[PDB]
Amino acid sequence: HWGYGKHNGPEHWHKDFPIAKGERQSPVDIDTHTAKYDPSLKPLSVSYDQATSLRILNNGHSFQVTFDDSQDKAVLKGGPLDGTYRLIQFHFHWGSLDGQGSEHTVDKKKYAAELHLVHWNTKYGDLGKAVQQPDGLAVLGIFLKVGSAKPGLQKVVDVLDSIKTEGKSADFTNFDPRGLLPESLDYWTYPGSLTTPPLLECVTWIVLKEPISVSSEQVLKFRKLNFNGEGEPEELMVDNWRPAQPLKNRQIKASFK
Ligand SMILES: NS(=O)(=O)c1nnc(-c2ccccc2Cl)s1
Ligand SMILES: [Zn+2]
Repeated sequence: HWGYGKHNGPEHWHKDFPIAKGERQSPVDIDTHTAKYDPSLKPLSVSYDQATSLRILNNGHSFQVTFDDSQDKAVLKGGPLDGTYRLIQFHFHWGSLDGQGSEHTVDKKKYAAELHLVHWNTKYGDLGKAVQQPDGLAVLGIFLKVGSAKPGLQKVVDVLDSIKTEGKSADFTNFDPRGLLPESLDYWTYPGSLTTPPLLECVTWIVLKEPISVSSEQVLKFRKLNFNGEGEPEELMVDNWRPAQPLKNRQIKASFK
């Protein structure tokens, strides 16, 4: 029932998911001046060399690329994290125009889109168990701005026409997510939540300072996807982002000066 429209969007979510008004909700505005540099923070460790992508899927709210998470093949650790987190999927949030689309904001600035690489803490055995724990997930967030193309994103955008509508999926093997990372792994981090229902407060957010650049043609292909299923009135999948939520009792830490 939930979505991003006037009658079922983010302002409505608390009715089915009361935690929407909780104490550690995401996304948030990252005030860069107030975020404190924490010299105790370690470099992020991103080990994606053995990543195995499986399928790409339009789930009615975004599109996602899903990985084999049955072994430690693609893992996140270090940074603010204790232990090892397995990559299960990545997806995007984007706007109807280039001046909006990201979920997190930086000094109130919105990016055209935001990439989320979702990982779960292996000590909990599976994603379903992990989301019920305050340190169950680590989501790596990467901003997208419009300019030069990102060659590593092209194999993704070229297949989107085959998953136009809700519930469509396709084989998507041998995709290398290293091709979506910016040069620097400098990051902000804070305790937060899933940004879609069920909005569980299970996420250590790690948001990279450096955005990746994608081309207008690449983002344009995102905007041709549909929220609706095949045979329903066509509603473009655009503006599938939750706005910034109250920071409340939280400190955002920076890994860099
Ligand atoms: N946008 S996000 O990465 O915070 C995210 N929000 N919800 C996610 C989710 C929802 C339902 C089941 C499993 C997952 Cl991983 S992932
Ligand atoms: Zn997301």
